[PDB]
Amino acid sequence: GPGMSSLSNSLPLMEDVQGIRKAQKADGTATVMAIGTAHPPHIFPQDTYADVYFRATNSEHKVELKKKFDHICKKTMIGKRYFNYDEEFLKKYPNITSYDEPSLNDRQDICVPGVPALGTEAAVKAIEEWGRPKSEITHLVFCTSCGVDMPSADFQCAKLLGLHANVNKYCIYMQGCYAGGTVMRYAKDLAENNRGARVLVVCAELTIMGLRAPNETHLDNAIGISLFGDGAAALIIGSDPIIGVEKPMFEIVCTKQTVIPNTEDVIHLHLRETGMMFYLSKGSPMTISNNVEACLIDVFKSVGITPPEDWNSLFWIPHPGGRAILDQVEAKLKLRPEKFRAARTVLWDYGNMVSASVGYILDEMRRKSAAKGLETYGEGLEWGVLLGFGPGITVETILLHSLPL
Amino acid sequence: LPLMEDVQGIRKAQKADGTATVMAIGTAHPPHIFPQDTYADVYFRATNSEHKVELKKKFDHICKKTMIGKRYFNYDEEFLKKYPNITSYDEPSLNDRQDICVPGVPALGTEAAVKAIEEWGRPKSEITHLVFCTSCGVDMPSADFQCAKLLGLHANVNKYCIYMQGCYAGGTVMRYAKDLAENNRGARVLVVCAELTIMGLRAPNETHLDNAIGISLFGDGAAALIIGSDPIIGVEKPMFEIVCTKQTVIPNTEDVIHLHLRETGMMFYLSKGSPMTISNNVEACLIDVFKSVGITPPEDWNSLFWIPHPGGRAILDQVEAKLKLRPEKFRAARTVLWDYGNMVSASVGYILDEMRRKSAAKGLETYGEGLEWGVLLGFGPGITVETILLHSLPL
Ligand SMILES: CC(C)(COP(=O)(O)OP(=O)(O)OC[C@H]1O[C@@H](n2cnc3c(N)ncnc32)[C@H](O)[C@@H]1OP(=O)(O)O)[C@@H](O)C(=O)NCCC(=O)NCCS
Ligand SMILES: CC(C)(COP(=O)(O)OP(=O)(O)OC[C@H]1O[C@@H](n2cnc3c(N)ncnc32)[C@H](O)[C@@H]1OP(=O)(O)O)[C@@H](O)C(=O)NCCC(=O)NCCS
Repeated sequence: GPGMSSLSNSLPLMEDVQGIRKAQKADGTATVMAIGTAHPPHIFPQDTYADVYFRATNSEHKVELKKKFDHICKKTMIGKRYFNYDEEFLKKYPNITSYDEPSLNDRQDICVPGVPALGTEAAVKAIEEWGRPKSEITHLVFCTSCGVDMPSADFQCAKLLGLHANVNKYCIYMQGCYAGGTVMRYAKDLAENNRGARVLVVCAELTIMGLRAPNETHLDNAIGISLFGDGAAALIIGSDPIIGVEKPMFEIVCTKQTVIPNTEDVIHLHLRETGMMFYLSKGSPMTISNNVEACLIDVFKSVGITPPEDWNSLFWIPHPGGRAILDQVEAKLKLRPEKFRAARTVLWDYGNMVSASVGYILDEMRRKSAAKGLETYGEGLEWGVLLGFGPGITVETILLHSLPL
Repeated sequence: LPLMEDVQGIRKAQKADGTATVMAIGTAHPPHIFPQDTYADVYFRATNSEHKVELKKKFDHICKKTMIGKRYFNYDEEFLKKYPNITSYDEPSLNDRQDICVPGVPALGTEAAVKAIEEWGRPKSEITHLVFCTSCGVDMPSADFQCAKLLGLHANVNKYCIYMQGCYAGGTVMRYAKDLAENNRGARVLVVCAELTIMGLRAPNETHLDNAIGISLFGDGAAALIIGSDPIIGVEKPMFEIVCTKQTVIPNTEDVIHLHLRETGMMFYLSKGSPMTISNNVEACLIDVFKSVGITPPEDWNSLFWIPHPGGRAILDQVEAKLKLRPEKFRAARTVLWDYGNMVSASVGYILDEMRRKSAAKGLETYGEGLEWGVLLGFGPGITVETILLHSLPL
């Protein structure tokens, strides 16, 4: 345990700066001890998505574009997605279902209170699994690329959960698809540098912020709409787990963010009067794959560990940005076909939930490992990596150590 | 691959020993000077609201009460003529504001960063973390990415983008920097706070008088700091140790200060009771930050040095009165409010810079006005208070 009340960890009686620092910092590695997930109620099957999307956006007359989009939908390897809207809800907003009519205000009115609400649902489940009082949460890391406001989404989530007035909040806005890795990076330093600290990480996304009508000259926008789904993932992270009360699963050993040079125009999103405008180059799977190995070598060398000769020796939580990203990263690292199974299962059942996807995969991995009676939460293996990929191109590389079952 | 018993050894080697310390401060502002005495004339002319005589009389009075002498902006009257939508009240303007703020904020921030890194004296290759802060403009990839790119930092610098945290954000960056520097051996954190207020500029309205109050206060500016634990003797210049950092939300006060990003840009809302909410709850935040580190709060608040966010003259007046402080205690804050206005997240950095510069010039015992302990305070939307406990070092 943290030993907050122990003599060895007590604060100095005199105003000793270094003595305060020694008492204030935690001892061990930041550890994931609970994972909760949530999604909105409306089920959108991928086999009928081309029909639903083209009908809802008054685009069924674009016959050749529909056939092209139906092909893309089959190639996504997504079976279903969840949204906070149905066809009836979209009829109230003809501006959102158009291509470029003014729509930010309406999207903000939905996303500003909606994202913290969805995130709170995942947080309640994470707090329940953890089992300790919500008043003992000292840090809140909220993450979303859907909606911005002052006071921010972290404030709203804290209010809905009824967290202490003195909770240290962090609002990670618009960090896209790498954000699920960014939250682990934040949580690591926050938990490790503060004795007794328990960090609640919340990643929540409502993709209606980027929904619009398909366009022939902006084909990449429709491709993004075939991938993005709504969802929320929440995690409780803390150093020095209390034996018999908390359940330590994954230790966050090293966390580094890397930018791939000369690739700013590969994945970029802009918040305009028409909402979030998405742009994607055909070169994203190959750009990520050609640079992922260098990111892994960096994360291992930064902690003095010799990079494994075989990448199959590790467990993996890669962000399912697209099926081709998963396929090409797998091929470059010479990984066996089942190494990314947890990621492919989540992509199938939930789609690309932006920052929430990796939390869902980490949940799937630990649940399947326990269900099969494996040795550790990380597929029976000791070391692994969580990867976030997004705008920049930016790669978040999170080195994890799994504890035994 | 190492064993289960080796994970703690990795953690021991990875963490820093001492307290996060401010070792360099750099500041920057755009070139266009707008004196406060003539602001009523300039603002009402640029927004074509010269027919609203009764509202101009009220605005001129507010400008005289602000205790701001001048402000700096990235625009002049000629620049504003190219954007009639920004100078109106509710015409669509977000796209144009984003086109200015998205590349402009990291550009201004980089200018301040260059000055901070130059003072620090070590190679830019030694910067391991970047904390960028702004309430003006949002984009993917974010302002942190753009700043790192402009400075030409390493590809693997850990970046933190603090978007839309308002006037308390200058305190938030110190809170972030503390944990980043202290939990990582050899880590050097570059903190950058930059704001371009054109994101909230609009025409005055009688039904929205609180927006006019905001336009009389906000000015453009940037502040940058280098923060790190375990200062290198003879190379680095350690100034302020970040001992304790706490964020507090004052309950039932969400409607006091709130801003919304709409199709018309940033819409500002302010209740007339903001100085009261801040002043009546500030002492409790101070007792809390001292108790958190086991230090008995001083019986006299004049025993500490102060870096309060100059949200407005009345906020400074009421906090001064509640803490029973002598007029010279907020000297650094009042000089910055006068010379630069309210630069949002950048203001506290400017005050900390002014404090250490004047302390060095007067030959005082420490960088914190010759005193040992002090507090940096951020106040903003929520109402949220960022309380940063600092221990200053000798010259
Ligand atoms: C979208 C995806 C699932 C389609 O699978 P696929 O195996 O590449 O399918 P196909 O090769 O049959 O191609 C489908 C059509 O889309 C095109 N396409 C794919 N990505 C495209 C993009 N970003 N922009 C424009 N066209 C694109 C191909 O050019 C092709 O059509 P064409 O023959 O008319 O030239 C796959 O490309 C992918 O996973 N991309 C990564 C997506 C991503 O980047 N996600 C993260 C961004 S936040
Ligand atoms: C704006 C300020 C400098 C004016 O100084 P002041 O000493 O209070 O001036 P006065 O009392 O003479 O008042 C000026 C007029 O503005 C009014 N006023 C002040 N703040 C107001 C607000 N937020 N909304 C509407 N009216 C406001 C008074 O009601 C008064 O007019 P009245 O006679 O019609 O009733 C001062 O109120 C202040 O510093 N407020 C805090 C500013 C702030 O909130 N900053 C944070 C922005 S996030």
